[PDB]
Amino acid sequence: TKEMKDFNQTFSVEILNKSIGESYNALLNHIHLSPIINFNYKASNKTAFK
Amino acid sequence: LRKVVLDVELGREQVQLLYKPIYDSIADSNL
Repeated sequence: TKEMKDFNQTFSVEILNKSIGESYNALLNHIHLSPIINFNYKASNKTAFK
Repeated sequence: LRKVVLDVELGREQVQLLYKPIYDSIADSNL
């Protein structure tokens, strides 16, 4: 609401943009690294601790 | 024939700010 932005001293669109940017970067990491992690690796790829 | 309108004085009255001599104004968007 306009009242929340106008009356609340600490709230601002800057913190909302910060949250958007943080979630966006985390989304990019997830999109570009979860295919690597969630893949069902065959025995050809996998290597034991040894 | 020519159409001419009776230029009469109508419309609602103007309203003035009468409170100003009493109150002490405080102007700040930070309130």
